[PDB]
Amino acid sequence: GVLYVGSKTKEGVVQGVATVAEKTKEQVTNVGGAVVTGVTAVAQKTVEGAGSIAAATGFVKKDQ
Amino acid sequence: GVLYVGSKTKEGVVQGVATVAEKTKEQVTNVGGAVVTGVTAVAQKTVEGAGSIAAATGFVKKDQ
Amino acid sequence: GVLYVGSKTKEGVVQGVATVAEKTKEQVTNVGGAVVTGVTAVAQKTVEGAGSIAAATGFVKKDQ
Amino acid sequence: GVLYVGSKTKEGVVQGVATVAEKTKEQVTNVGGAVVTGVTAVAQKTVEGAGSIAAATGFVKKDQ
Amino acid sequence: GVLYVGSKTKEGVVQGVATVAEKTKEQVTNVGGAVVTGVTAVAQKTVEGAGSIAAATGFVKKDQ
Repeated sequence: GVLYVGSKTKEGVVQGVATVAEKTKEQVTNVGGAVVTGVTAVAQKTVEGAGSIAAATGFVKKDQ
Repeated sequence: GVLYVGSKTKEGVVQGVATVAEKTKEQVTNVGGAVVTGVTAVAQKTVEGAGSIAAATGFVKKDQ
Repeated sequence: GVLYVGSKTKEGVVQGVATVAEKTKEQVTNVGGAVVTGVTAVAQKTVEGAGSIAAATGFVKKDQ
Repeated sequence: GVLYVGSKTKEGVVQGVATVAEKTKEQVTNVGGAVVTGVTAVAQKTVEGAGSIAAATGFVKKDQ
Repeated sequence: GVLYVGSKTKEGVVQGVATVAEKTKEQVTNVGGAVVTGVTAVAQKTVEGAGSIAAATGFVKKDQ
């Protein structure tokens, strides 16, 4: 039982992200891997689950 | 039981993302991998599931 | 049981994304992989499922 | 039982991130690994699950 | 039982992060590892789970 009366609520939010990126001559060599060089904003209220993965950035998974 | 009376609620939201990117001469060489160099905004309220993956950016999965 | 009376709610939304990208001479060489260099906005309310994948960007999956 | 009467609450939020990055000549060589050199904002209200992973950035998992 | 009457509460939030980074000639060589050189903001209200990992940055896990 959850009751909101005349309230304001922010749950799991990204409000404001501002990025200025100036880059000259980048080179990326990736063999069998993961490379992230950008801007990533992830907002989630509820994630439920055994062994679950939520908000993974630059992730290499090789479970045996 | 969930009841909202005269309320304002933001749940799982990305509001404002502003990016300026100036790049001269990038080269990307990727063999059997994942490379992310952009802008990614992901907003999700509810994700449910065993072994579930939600909001994966630049992800290499090779489970055996 | 979910009841909204005179309320305002935002659930799983991306509101505003603004990107300026100036790029001279990019070259992308990709062999058997995934490369993402754009702008990606994903908004989802509810995703349910075992082993489910939601909002995957730049994802290489080779499970055996 | 959770009741909010005339209240303002922020739960699991990233409000404001501002980054200025000037980079000349970066080169990234990655073999079977994970490299993250960007801007990552992750906001989540509730994550529940055995062995769960939430908000992983630059993560290499090779469990046997 | 949790009751908020006319209150203001911030729980699990990152408010303001400002970074200026000027870098000339960085090179990153990573073999079977994890390297993080960016800006990472993670805000989470509640994470529950045995053996759970939340807010891992630059993490190598090879449990046997």
